[PDB]
Amino acid sequence: STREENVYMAKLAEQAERYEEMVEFMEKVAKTVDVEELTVEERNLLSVAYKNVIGARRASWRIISSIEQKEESRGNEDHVSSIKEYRGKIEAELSKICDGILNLLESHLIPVASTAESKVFYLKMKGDYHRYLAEFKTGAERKEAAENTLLAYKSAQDIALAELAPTHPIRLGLALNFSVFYYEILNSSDRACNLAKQAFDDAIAELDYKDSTLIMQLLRDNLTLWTSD
Amino acid sequence: STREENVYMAKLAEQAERYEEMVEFMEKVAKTVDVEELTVEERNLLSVAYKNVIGARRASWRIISSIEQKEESRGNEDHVSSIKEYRGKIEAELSKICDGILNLLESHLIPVASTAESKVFYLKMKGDYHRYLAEFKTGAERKEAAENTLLAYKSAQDIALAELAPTHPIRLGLALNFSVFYYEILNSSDRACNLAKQAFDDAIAELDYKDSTLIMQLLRDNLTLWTSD
Amino acid sequence: RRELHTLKGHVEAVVKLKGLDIETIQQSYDI
Amino acid sequence: RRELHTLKGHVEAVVKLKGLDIETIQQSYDI
Ligand SMILES: O=C(O)c1ccc(N2C(=O)c3[nH]nc(-c4ccccc4)c3[C@H]2c2ccc([N+](=O)[O-])cc2)cc1
Ligand SMILES: O=C(O)c1ccc(N2C(=O)c3[nH]nc(-c4ccccc4)c3[C@H]2c2ccc([N+](=O)[O-])cc2)cc1
Repeated sequence: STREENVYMAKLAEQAERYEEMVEFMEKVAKTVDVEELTVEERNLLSVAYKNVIGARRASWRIISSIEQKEESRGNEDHVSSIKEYRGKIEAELSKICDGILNLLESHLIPVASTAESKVFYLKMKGDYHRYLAEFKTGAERKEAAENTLLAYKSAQDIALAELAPTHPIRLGLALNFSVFYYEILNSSDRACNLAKQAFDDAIAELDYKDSTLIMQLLRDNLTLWTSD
Repeated sequence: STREENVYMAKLAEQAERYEEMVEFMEKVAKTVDVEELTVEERNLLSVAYKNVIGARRASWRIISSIEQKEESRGNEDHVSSIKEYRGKIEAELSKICDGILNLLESHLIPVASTAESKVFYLKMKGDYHRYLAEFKTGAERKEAAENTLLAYKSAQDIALAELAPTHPIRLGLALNFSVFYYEILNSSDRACNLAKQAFDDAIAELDYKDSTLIMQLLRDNLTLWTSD
Repeated sequence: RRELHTLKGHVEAVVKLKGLDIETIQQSYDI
Repeated sequence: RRELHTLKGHVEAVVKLKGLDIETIQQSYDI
């Protein structure tokens, strides 16, 4: 009956910066609760948790991959192959974490979403980890990602633009991640730049804090970077 | 015959910041080599490796333990016990890493030490990880640590003061760690402050770089902190 | 705060701190 | 460089960045 201990044991895991265990202290939260209306606290802990775990992998990935490019530039197959197989371990890890959150998000989190902002957050979250898959995948899984991502982000956008105010953090955060999805994954800078400014402008006319302020700055930084070379 | 691939696979593990695997990419280096004269490169990689792995645990430890104190200050046994058992996992991890490096240091590294500075480094290293044990242990193991530490550090000091110049990095680094050992573990601020200034002064008259310069600053910072409250 | 909240910031913080002379990876800001 | 090379520095960097109001742990500089 007391699932509040896992909320407490995850705050410790965060504080001690042991993120893979915080995920486990939060996997229990969703399951022991059964199918209940999940709170603002536990959601952010789950968000922070999986994001930090994945973040640590993607950081490792993007470094390893960039070392591999400076090695293909010299054509050292005996060096590149060992780099790639090590990347194979990281890519395998990444797959499992995404294949852990998504169906858990599918099973107990998306169906039990009540308010307007709750549905946007979880759908944006679904679109996120699907996009995280698209970063490294190649085959039929890669196409399925970009598809599942596009559908999830647009599904979230419809609720976000209508049900929530232009200055609401997640409405911009979704727009920010949606904006990267086009540029990074779909290789089309055009539709990316358009959505980026559009979400920015509507938030500006509204302005008239803290979390919202920061995201707008990321949008502006991306535009100035997407119009450089 | 080619153990150079593990030297290359550890530099990647460091670069990607996956430290527990770098240890494994270096455990192989010492063993596949058999009993050879270990280089400056591989030693520093082994040093950096185990130090970073342990560092990540001690950081977790000292945070968790400091949360436990603010909880005993309120007397919440249901909160403290869960903190302590989580600390039990970290303490168990710490034990194994030390019980991994030390006998490996004992088996293939201390006996095969040729030059003056090589023996100091490895003996200082032995004294280090023994001191790292003393941080959390309580029973007969705790006394054995402080003893094994004192013997290892003094054994290193004799070679350091005589065979190496006062401005040599490890001679000061040893002195720095030796200095903390007294204050932190043995609770006697007196013999700590004396060794700290003594190693500082002799390095000053010698002065007449980079790594050596930094360590002296740590010594001075410790004195000013050991004479405060 | 950029190296504290985004992947791009943390990546560029790590790559500069390690003295790795490899060419800068293309990346965008995301949460 | 103190939060980059010592345990004391990294601990004090993490504890301040997380907004944890617990009392400062006693520690000394070591490599
Ligand atoms: O991926 C991360 O490292 C991460 C995770 C959670 C956050 N969040 C916060 O710090 C925070 N403060 N308030 C909220 C919040 C909670 C419920 C509804 C709305 C805001 C959050 C979350 C947070 C902020 C922004 C976004 N976003 O629009 O991309 C998601 C989550 C920020 C970054
Ligand atoms: O615990 C750590 O994070 C760590 C590990 C290795 C180093 N080292 C270096 O960066 C470095 N550069 N040159 C040396 C070196 C190598 C062989 C002989 C002498 C110096 C190192 C090591 C290093 C520097 C200082 C000390 N020390 O006196 O405590 C030990 C190892 C510093 C910190």
